[PDB]
Amino acid sequence: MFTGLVETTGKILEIQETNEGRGFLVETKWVQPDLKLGDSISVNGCCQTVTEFTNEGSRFRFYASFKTLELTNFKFLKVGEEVNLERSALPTTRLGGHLVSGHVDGTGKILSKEEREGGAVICYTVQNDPSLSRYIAPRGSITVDGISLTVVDSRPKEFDLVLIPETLKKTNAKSWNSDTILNLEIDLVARYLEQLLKSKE
Amino acid sequence: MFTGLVETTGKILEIQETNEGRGFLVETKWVQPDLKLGDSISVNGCCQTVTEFTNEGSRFRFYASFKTLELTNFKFLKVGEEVNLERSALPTTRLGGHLVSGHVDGTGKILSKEEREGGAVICYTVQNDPSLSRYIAPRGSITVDGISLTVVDSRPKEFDLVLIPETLKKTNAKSWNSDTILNLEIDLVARYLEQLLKSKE
Amino acid sequence: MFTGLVETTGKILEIQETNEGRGFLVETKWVQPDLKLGDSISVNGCCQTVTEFTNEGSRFRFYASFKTLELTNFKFLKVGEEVNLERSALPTTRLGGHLVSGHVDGTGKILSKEEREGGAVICYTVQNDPSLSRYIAPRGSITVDGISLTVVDSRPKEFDLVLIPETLKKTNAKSWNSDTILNLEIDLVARYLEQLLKSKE
Repeated sequence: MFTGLVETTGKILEIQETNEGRGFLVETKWVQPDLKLGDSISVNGCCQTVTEFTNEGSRFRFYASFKTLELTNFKFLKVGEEVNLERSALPTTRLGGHLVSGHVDGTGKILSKEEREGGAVICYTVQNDPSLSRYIAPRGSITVDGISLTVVDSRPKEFDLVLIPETLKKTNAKSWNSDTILNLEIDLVARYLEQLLKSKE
Repeated sequence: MFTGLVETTGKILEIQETNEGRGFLVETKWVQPDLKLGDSISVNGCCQTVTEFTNEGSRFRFYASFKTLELTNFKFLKVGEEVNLERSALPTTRLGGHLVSGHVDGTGKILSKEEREGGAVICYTVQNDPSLSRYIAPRGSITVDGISLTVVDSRPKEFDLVLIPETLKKTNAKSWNSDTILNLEIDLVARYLEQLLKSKE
Repeated sequence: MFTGLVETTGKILEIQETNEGRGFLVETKWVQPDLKLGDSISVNGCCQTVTEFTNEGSRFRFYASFKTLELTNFKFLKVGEEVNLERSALPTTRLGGHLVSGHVDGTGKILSKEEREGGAVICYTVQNDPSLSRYIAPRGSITVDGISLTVVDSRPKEFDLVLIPETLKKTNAKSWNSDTILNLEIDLVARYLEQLLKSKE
């Protein structure tokens, strides 16, 4: 369970191919580093489980199945690459952010960029499998490389985003260009709503 | 209040039957054992209250009402069963599962088992009361014997699961077979959403 | 925060009218008092701050605004009334109820009591402003006079509760009858979910 509000980023240091997937070592500076062997982390919007930590979390390793490699943008991660981090949410009477599973529903490539109001707002357009189009509502939410964002408009086969760079500098969004590929988690809320309707007949 | 993230398991040592229902003695190794008389614990997804503890919880007793016997799989617990444990969350508890009440909604029988990728994923199908079908969204969450899980697909009156072996070995799931009954808690989120719609129309 | 798990109760000893509201003196013996000038406390589900303490904690005073008098059942408190107490959580407090702000949303009148299965379950029905109906989901949570409880069934007018006598003896619920006024804190979760929905409209 996550809010899709990225705490910080980390640098991929190391990658071991193995007979059942890829083995990532990552470095970062957490606020109040609490990492425990086992606890969950949304790496670019993708929940991964901690198999080791090397400095009460300052470094930590996780392991991605061949499947998580085909499901997500993880296939393309290179040593050194900056990555979005969010630990599972804590109990708090102040609930903020969105409802984020950290379960990638497929991927999307950047089609267009634009800088309206002279670099106050960045206008991305992103390709989506049309099976997802149903879950992607204008003025609705979505979680892109683990960054919770509001869809501005959606078409079949694409949708539009706008960002304040008060997100772009504090995340991996800095290095979004060309088509450089994004993990998409559609709004769970939508999935649940849809299910309540189906079950009425 | 729980996150459906199993801390450890414990061995049922002993079973009484009394004016306060059948009486379970359990042994386990907690990290930082904090057990107080009256604290809550989700025993295979079922909140139970501590009536006694030794060595601050290394062993502890609780009592299940004849009602919680009718509500849950507790009738089928045998001495020496390993069972799934989770203490109520702390303010410093990563909510690595989702929102879990520890209030069993219903039970479910395993219909099918299957070992894809040579036994690297176990593929369960599980029967549910159709009252619940509407709360069980594909790619949505659910709490099975207190284990927070993502539903893979759902039908009216059944749903599909897949387990990474790390989950199977770390929980009671290893011993899930045809004759197993499972405690089912549907996502609170769904129940709340449903209520906002009923009253918003 | 709080978890809507009542530690103990106290007896109102004294009530001073003041230029600001009513001034309550309360007594109790609770385990390991670290009660400090300033700490927060949910008095029948209502966060109040301690302005004084006597005899190493045994007694403590707090002050309720005319607003908290109109908002809550505090208007009805008489000298010698038993009151539900819960200290704000520490990092080592187990959250045995749910997520509780201690910020009263409304009050509710008891309509019906009933003692089914020979007095082993008490069946309360409670009137709520229909403003709240949408937050009150069957099999959902709620905080009634600071007691965390699961709603059994809910209508737009009313909702149903069921209680163990163990709860009634250990809280102020003993003194719930037809026409008792109760402090209602609806589940935050619902309020937050409602916000995710409204943003998609």
